[PDB]
Amino acid sequence: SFTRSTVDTM
Amino acid sequence: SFTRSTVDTM
Amino acid sequence: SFTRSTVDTM
Amino acid sequence: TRVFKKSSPNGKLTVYLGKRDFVDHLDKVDPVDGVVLVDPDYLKDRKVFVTLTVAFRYGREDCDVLGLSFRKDLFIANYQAFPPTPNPPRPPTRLQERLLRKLGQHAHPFFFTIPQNLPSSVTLQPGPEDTGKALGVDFEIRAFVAKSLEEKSHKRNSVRLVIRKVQFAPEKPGPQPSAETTRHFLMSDRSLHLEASLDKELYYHGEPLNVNVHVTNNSTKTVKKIKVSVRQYADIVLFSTAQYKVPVAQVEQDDQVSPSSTFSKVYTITPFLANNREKRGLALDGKLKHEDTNLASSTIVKEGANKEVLGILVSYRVKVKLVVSRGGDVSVELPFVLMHPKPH
Amino acid sequence: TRVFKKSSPNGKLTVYLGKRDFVDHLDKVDPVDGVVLVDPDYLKDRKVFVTLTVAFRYGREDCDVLGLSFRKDLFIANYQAFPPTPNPPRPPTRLQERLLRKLGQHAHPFFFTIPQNLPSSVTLQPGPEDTGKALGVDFEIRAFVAKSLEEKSHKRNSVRLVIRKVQFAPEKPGPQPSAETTRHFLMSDRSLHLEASLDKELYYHGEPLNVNVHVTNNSTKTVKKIKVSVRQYADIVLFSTAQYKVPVAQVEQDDQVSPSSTFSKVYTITPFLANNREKRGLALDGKLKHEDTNLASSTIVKEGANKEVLGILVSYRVKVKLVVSRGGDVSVELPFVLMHPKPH
Amino acid sequence: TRVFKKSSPNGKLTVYLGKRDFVDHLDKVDPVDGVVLVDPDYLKDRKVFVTLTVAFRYGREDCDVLGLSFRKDLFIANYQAFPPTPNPPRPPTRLQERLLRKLGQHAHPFFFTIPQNLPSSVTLQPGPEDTGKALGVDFEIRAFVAKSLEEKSHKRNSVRLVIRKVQFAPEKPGPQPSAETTRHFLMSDRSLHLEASLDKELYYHGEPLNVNVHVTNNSTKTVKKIKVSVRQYADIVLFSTAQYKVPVAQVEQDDQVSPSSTFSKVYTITPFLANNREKRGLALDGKLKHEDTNLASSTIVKEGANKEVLGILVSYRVKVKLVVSRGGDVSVELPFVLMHPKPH
Repeated sequence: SFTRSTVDTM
Repeated sequence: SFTRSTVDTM
Repeated sequence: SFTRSTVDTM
Repeated sequence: TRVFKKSSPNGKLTVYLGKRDFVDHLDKVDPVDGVVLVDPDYLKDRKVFVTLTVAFRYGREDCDVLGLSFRKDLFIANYQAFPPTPNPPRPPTRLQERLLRKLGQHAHPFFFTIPQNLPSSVTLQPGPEDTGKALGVDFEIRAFVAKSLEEKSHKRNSVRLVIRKVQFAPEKPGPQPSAETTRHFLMSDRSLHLEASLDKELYYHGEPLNVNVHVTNNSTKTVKKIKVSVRQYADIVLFSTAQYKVPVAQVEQDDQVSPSSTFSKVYTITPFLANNREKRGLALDGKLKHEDTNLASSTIVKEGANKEVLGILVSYRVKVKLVVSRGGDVSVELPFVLMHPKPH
Repeated sequence: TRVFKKSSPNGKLTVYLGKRDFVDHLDKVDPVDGVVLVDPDYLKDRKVFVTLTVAFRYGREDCDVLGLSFRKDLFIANYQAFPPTPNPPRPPTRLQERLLRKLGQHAHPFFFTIPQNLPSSVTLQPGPEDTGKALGVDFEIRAFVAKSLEEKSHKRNSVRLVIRKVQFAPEKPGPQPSAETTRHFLMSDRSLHLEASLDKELYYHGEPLNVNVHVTNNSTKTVKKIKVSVRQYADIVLFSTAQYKVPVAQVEQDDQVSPSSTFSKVYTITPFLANNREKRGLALDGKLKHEDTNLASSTIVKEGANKEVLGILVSYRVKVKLVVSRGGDVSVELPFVLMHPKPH
Repeated sequence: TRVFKKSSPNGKLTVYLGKRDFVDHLDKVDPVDGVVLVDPDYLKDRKVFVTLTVAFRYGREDCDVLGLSFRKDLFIANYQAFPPTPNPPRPPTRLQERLLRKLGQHAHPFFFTIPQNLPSSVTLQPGPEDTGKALGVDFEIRAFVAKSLEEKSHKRNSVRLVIRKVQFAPEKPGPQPSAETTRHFLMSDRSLHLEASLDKELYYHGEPLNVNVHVTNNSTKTVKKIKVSVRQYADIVLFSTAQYKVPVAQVEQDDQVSPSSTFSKVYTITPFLANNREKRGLALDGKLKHEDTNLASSTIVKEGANKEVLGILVSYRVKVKLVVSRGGDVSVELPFVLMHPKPH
């Protein structure tokens, strides 16, 4: 599909 | 010219 | 520019 | 028992070949063996050599008024026919011995080995807009007599003949080809399930393809039309990677798939050359001079992956397209092979 | 902040990238570092590798029915993602450590170094007469899992993502660009003096070019018209030297320069992409998928002259043409740079 | 006599050449010798070099708005003009010594040797449909001053001049060219005998070709028409083998040859450039800037067969075609040379 951003935590 | 078959003998 | 001939002397 | 032969235009130099076609068993190839017949009194100082070459040739050979082939020599081999060479490799062959019996002293046998990393004899379909023949990889045997290997070629001396190399289908069936694809919506959990399957992985030319397609349209959109096609892929590699793909057979059905419904059907598609007499770029099996043939047989790569990028590689695939309303079109693909069976 | 990620179509293999763009400081480049996330139970016998490649690609990728790119591989690099490799090079990075904290055991970092002798990401403008996209050098990251490096690629296994490499303007201004040209007659001592100068040597996109031109027409001929233009030069080098130059901006003034007179003026010329939406062969900055951008940024060569002929090189020049009566037209040229400043 | 010279656009750097054309005697070539004149105070830190290069150039050089030559560098040579080099190779030449006498201290001689495996200066005829000049192999001398060999070229510093290399006819006549061809019927013993001969094997431009053709039509078919033509063959070899052949002169006679009859005649054919001002692909002799010339002189290969495939090779042949009724057309071919004689 396409791209996506996500969590980083800490 | 072209190709041709021929004898085999024996 | 272009070419040119010149002197030879001696 | 019969035996082909070709002679020089002067009628003095003649070569005999027992076979015109050769095959490979994925591990070994039939050696090219023959005998050249000539009386040494005609030359009395020169030497006779026979050469094997494979080239990427374009256009025709009948003195066409146009730039001819980009003559790339993929591989060239040379053998010293005269003066006589030692016994190898390794012995004389049976047919060469029989021909030496038939003729006598003036019979000179030669031996050749074809490396396993060679392409198959294929020829691209010429276009009506263009002139003459088209590009294609071909095999050629050349025998000539000269004092030196680099001597100028002569029409009267040199003789040119064309041979072919083809593969045949293995008797071991492979895994069953099948494919599936599930596409959901942007937000809702509803999806679109489709599955495609074929009866076998290896078919024969002229035998219909009974593609089995099942559609589970448990969604809200309505599929307008359905398109089923088979695509031909031709890899062109000389010094750069290229691939020219052209559709060959297309079938369309005016079937509507209602939302929240399951629909499965089997459709028939048949590849044939009659409808594509004008489509440029089509790949065809190697011909002798200009004779027509079927579609290009799918050549199978050997077990070793190596490189084998020294010519033209061909493969076939099948694609089914679903025309979904307001966009969202989804298509699935499946590769398969199609080439001639083994004769007797 | 945020972290980009891409996943396999099957949803089992996922790769994480912290950056999408990279820059070079004329002496070092930002290393490409990331972590691949996958559960080994899915493969349980294969090995995971990630590959960096740069290619000279042509056309599009959406299954267009035409011969695709002449796929020349300028440079290819490979790294063994799984099974785990030793510590180098040299340590794990900070962001990779943070991501390993976030995920845990199934996080596998990889490291890469970009050689300094690489071109910049550029893309030629496609022509309306042609189909699909056009030729252009692009960067690409490819991660896949297989038992062997030469194993057949799989759509479900392999994942493809696109990255970009761009340069930024140095903060040190260069020498002032100026030019002059004096042309006399065939016999008479009278001459024609012209001088051109610019405010600076480095500008910014969208900022007008205030060219300062002075004409000393102490001659007998009359200059009919004056033409000022900027020329774009694009060096194409794959195995042969080539250069495709196309004008981008032209301005003309209906000014007459009388004989034995001095005339100096400052003119404004602005390069922009709006008026050249159809001009084929125009060079543009590297795009992500199909998004529009400005004109191709002028890439500056490193201090070392070396060769660097491994792709596309771009430069800009300005030319002013004088339309002299009864022939004798004289034009002046001047090079300059034009590319993006350094952000924060 | 006179001595040619060329100067830099700035007027500070000037080079002197004693000859513009050079010839090869099939075993040695006239060395390229000259003197560069410059006052070192202008540079005071740089170094002067002169370079010999041969390239396969296409198009023109007057800033045409189009992709220019595929600049393939067939061979490049460099010499250190300044600082002064040792005496070789081997001594200074006579003309260089005379010029050093004429000028004095600021005269710096240079020496060059042309390898024997180089092509001849030829230029293809540009087509009216195309723009600018056309493709062609050319010689070029380049002198420039810089601190390093890889320094950026400057218009004011570098100077470019064009030279030519041509061959001349040997004084030894060769064997008499003649040809024959006998074609029989499919079943009957009746045949068709034809013989062609020429007065000599080497001719001169503008001199008519008196081809002597004899036809022995002791057959049953009737020859409708007779066609006599001369074909020009141009071998193009850069990395692939190519050959672009275009007819140049054609003559047709409405003569009927009755069956069972013998007919012999001599016909006149003259190659000339007037009628082929528009035929694209024609090969012409090397020009200076744009001046017209005669047809491309037939270059003769050296005694050594070697390879010599590094450019354009040209040859000429004559063909006579017989228009036989109900098919069975037979044509004969014959090669011959045509190029300029040796002047005094």
